[PDB]
Amino acid sequence: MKLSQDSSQIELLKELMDLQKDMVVMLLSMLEGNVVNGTIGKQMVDMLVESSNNVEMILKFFDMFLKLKDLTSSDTFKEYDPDGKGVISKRDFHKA
Repeated sequence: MKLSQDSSQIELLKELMDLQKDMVVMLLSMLEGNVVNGTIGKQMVDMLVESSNNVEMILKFFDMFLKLKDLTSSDTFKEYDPDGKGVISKRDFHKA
């Protein structure tokens, strides 16, 4: 949330997202031999419910940024300003 409010930190944001992807694939590699009532699943749901707030924030972030690829270039925004490379007055974008 902090690195997205201002520019000149897109490299830091990209490296942080890469680290997050590596962390999630690491903690996902812990379940490739899972059982319906294994201990690793209990430990993982425990560490999830102990930090429900932060994972909820990142889930809201991902949902907000995934509901944008389709909300824009599907109905009206693609034909709002058909000039060339993307130009928007940032006021029609708000109402869109």
